[PDB]
Amino acid sequence: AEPILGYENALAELDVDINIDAVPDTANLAQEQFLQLTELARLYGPQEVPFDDLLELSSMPEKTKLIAKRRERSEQMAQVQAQQ
Amino acid sequence: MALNGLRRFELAVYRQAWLRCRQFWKAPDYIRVTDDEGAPQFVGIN
Amino acid sequence: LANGQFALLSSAREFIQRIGQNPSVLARAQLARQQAGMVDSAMALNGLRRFELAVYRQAWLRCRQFWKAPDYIRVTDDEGAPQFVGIN
Amino acid sequence: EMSVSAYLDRNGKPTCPIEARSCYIDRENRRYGEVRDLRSPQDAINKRE
Amino acid sequence: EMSVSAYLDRNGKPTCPIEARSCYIDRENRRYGEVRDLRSPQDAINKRE
Amino acid sequence: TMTMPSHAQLKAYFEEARDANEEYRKEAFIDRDYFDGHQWTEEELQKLEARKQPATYFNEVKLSIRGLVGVFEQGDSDPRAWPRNPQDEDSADIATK
Amino acid sequence: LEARKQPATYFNEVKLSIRGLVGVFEQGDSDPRAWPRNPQDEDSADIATK
Repeated sequence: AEPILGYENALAELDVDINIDAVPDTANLAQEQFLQLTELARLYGPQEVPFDDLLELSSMPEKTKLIAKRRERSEQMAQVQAQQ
Repeated sequence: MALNGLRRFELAVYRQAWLRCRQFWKAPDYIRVTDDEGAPQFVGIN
Repeated sequence: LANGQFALLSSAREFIQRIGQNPSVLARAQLARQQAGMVDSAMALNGLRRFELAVYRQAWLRCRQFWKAPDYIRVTDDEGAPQFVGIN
Repeated sequence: EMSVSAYLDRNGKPTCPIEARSCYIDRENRRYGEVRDLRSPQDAINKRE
Repeated sequence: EMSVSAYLDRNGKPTCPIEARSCYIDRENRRYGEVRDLRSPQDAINKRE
Repeated sequence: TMTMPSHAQLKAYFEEARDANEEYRKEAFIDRDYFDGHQWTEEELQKLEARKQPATYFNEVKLSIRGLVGVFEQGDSDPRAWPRNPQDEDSADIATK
Repeated sequence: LEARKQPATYFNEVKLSIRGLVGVFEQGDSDPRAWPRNPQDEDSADIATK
């Protein structure tokens, strides 16, 4: 529509809804995402924060060659617990 | 003072750097950096 | 005027230990050296780290344009490795 | 070369990209730092030695 | 021998491989280190002895 | 309206900014070569040599700066954008990426 | 000093300030490492650190 507060995009501008600010250092944005999950998972526990959600966004060197050798074991076992 | 004055300079350049990576980056430049098709729809294009 | 000289050498045996001989050779229990000793050697020790990781950056540009496809397989030892670095 | 500045601003009008900041200011416009001090208490260690 | 440098860069154009770094710099271009200091407070221990 | 400035009122801008602000700009260079040695003037350094005396200095103003940059230099920061209200503003936080 | 028949003694207190300051850098060594900036097919291209 029209510019209402002189904002010609009305989706993402500096003043309203971005607010650039500093924060302490990390290596990538997945590791910063990892820190405020295990802090939050520690209060609840291992019931609702499982693997593939806390091992995947970790800071582990070789995990693509490890997340697929554990996903296969929960798939050749699910063929037992379905055909039985 | 003057150590929380230099932080105020440093985060006043990052503000001045989002104005330059907005008017020049078109739609296939956001996809190269963030690496997800369907990213420029969230920043006011398409 | 020799007791004026002993009190003027001992003013320079103490400054030479305070500007120079800080790098964890002064003898608290990991507080007068973990936040008080390693912050005076922060410049020019976090300046030499900046040189060292600026050569590793200059060394990935040389092991990219010269290593073809059967050279990544010899090092990492996995057939199917050069498909992840922009060839085949 | 001489032209209108190519870079815009948050209001839409063309502005400057140069940004800067000084430590302290004086009544008449001086821009001193931190080692403007520690000179009078440091010419009295070199000279009284 | 004399030729265009064989090594490339992150932009594609040929550049230099030599890389280096100095400790401190002066107003006129001096490259001193750490033991440029600890000489005036160290000729006053050898001489006052 | 008018035209663009043409080389006479452009040198007259550079020369007003050199005729003024030279009182501290010639003073800030004294502050520079005051923390890396050179704490003696050329008249005092000549007279010490006539007494055959060494010219000693105790550079105790590099210590006060080298540990004060090292506080800033350790606590570095990568940028970050905060969506002000989570009604379709966290989706527009690709900016911090 | 030799004309006064005096020994020429020195107290090398500037090797102490360097020998313990290299020894801090020399202990905290480092092997390199590459960090994929966003895990959408960029961790697979982290053969570079190997």
